[PDB]
Amino acid sequence: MYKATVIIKLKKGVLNPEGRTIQRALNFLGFNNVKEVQTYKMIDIIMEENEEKVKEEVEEMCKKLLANPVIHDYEIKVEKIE
Amino acid sequence: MYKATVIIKLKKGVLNPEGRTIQRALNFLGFNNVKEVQTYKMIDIIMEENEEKVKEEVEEMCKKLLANPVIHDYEIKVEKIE
Amino acid sequence: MYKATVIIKLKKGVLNPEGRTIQRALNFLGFNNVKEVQTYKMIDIIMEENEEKVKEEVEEMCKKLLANPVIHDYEIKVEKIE
Amino acid sequence: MYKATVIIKLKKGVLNPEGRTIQRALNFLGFNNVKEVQTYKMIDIIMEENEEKVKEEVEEMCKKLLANPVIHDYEIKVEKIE
Repeated sequence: MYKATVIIKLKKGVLNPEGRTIQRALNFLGFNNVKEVQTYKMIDIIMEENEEKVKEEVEEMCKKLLANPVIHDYEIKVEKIE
Repeated sequence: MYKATVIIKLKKGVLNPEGRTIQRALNFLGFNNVKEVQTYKMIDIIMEENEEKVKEEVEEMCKKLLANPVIHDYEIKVEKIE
Repeated sequence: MYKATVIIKLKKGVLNPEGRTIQRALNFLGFNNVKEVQTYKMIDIIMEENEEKVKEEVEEMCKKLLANPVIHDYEIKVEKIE
Repeated sequence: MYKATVIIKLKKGVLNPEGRTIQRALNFLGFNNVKEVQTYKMIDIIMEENEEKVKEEVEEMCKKLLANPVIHDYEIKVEKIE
């Protein structure tokens, strides 16, 4: 049993309305300390060889479903459940 | 300068349509190894005393904007940018 | 061929951090005319009897996947593609 | 008082992982009638001249906050609350 962690974000360089909105709404409420906000989708996949082979598999999941390379960047962390 | 990381999820015990959907769509495509999926929103707040005081501040941001305790659970990690 | 439209929102009475955030960020930028914001997920399902029977089917999709009654309210519109 | 409705979607031609996922998870559960799914974010803005002038204003909100033209397409409907 392994836990794969998939972080998905917008391509580097693409402005993110969600981040910008959170920032401004935060400053609006008084938190002027907040200088910048960014958001991501975190996807935890719990699945059944070894971590490198798992990473390969989720890599495929991303490639053909989870993320769109044109607008998305993503990264995968695989930890064995012990 | 500090980087506060806010993870927001649904209350423990509430079924999440997104997780369930991802799982089934994943099994549907062949990845029968995938046994369970869960999703979270990750919010990175870059802001300007010390980490415990920062955590207190984002704690407030959550309390009055970022998350709704009725339907949300959340956790905060604060790292000093060095 | 029919187009089913599924609108999903938070239960009536549950505060929505997204709506609140958008509002404040909007006022923050100058749009003080904006008095209130609300957000929804719109899901267009294109599928293959008649509209009432389709509505029944998507009703089931919602019931067992698309939405969680505990935290979600939803409504379904079915139009025949002509 | 007017209700502006903002529909935001991915640019025409960009594959949407959410839509694809919903479709497959739906077929996976038996709903083979479902042939295609698409998703959108609906944003209802309740605000305070006349509908054409309101549309202009939300147009600006979109242009500078709500949506990113590079990855987003959007449309605005303005109805006077009567």
